[PDB]
Amino acid sequence: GSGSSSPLPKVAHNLGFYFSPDLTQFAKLPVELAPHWPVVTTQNNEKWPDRLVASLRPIHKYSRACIGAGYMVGPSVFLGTPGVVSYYLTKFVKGEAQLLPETVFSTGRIEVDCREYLDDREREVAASLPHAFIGDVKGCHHVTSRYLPRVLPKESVAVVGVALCTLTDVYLPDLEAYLHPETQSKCWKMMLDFKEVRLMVWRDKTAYFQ
Amino acid sequence: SGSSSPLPKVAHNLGFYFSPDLTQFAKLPVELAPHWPVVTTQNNEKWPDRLVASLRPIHKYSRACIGAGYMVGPSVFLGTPGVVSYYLTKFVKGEAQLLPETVFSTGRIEVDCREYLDDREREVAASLPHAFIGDVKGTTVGGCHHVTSRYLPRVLPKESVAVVGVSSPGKAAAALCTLTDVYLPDLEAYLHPETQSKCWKMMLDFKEVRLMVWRDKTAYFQL
Ligand SMILES: [Cl-]
Repeated sequence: GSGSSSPLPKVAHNLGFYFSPDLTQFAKLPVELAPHWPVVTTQNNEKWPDRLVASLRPIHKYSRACIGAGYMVGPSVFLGTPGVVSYYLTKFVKGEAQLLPETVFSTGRIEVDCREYLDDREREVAASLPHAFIGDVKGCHHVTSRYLPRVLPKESVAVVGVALCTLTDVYLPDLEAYLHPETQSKCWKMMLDFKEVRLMVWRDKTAYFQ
Repeated sequence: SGSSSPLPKVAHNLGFYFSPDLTQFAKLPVELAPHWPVVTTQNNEKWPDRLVASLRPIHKYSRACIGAGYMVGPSVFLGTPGVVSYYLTKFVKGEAQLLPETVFSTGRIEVDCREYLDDREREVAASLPHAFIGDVKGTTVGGCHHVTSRYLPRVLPKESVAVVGVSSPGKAAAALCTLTDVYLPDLEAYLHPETQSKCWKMMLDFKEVRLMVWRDKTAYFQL
């Protein structure tokens, strides 16, 4: 085939997949060894009983649509498009597909140094929550933060979903429900790129990942 | 009987507290009504800032308040889904204003009626049991966000969005949780988001609120 969209490495790493016979963003594995080790791949090869398959279309009932996720096609990073499936993930363990958990996704903006809003809806959420992810601590920045300098030394930045700061590019409308407190200050447990993270939201709508 | 009138909170949310005639509001001398915003059932042109409650429309900008709790004299009555409880017409500086769209509280909090208004509401409650019925996980009670929910205390604040502690005696608690008595089918259109969570902006009793929905899990209002 011509190739498929595929996860940013963090997504597969957080699911416990590090090697690939075919995907350049992961550690190379000889294809001869893929039958005997878990691999992330775009080839739904039944000879590889432990595999995380990324595909353009579903391949099984348990295929997970990864919507608005950053992704890669060959060497190139693409930004998530809100409401559009970036890729499907199907996890096989000993030949059997497994139900994957729900999660929100990083958008790929960090990887390509994009500081722009994905759409007007995101812009409006930011405007309504001016103390969410702008380095306020009682720091954590969204890629769209008004206080992020143009030149960030990458070496010293901690990425949320895995320091100088912590950095996130989550589509803000996926977090909006969390960012207005029901009653009190709250520390949410949530899944981002299949990794458990903590989102701290103070009564004054100051918010950051821990 | 006579003219139905809003629950106090509806008028308060529009900036009206004084009334020359309505007992549920702060009494104002009629001679001062030309100088204060007044909620009233009298469409008196001498009171240029006034919120007129009427049984029938009085202007093109009269807003039908459908299914809202209401008062006639000192008695509070439940709203009936799909039936107009009263009309509201807001005048600022003598000119009728367009009122925005809103959902309405049903009067259940004020009379302490904790029953479903009909089978349709019961059914909506059952479609999101965490949100509207409530449940217990360990020492934590989740999702008691309606006047019909479990684990509620005996005194509920008379508010559009009430804040309350909830208890499963000897088992679980939650210190603060928001609660309304809105007719749950009014929210149906907001309860099936494509996304795993969504924040809707809307009005409840003319107060700007947000409805947070988590797909197939929970929903609650926030001020
Ligand atoms: Cl909840």
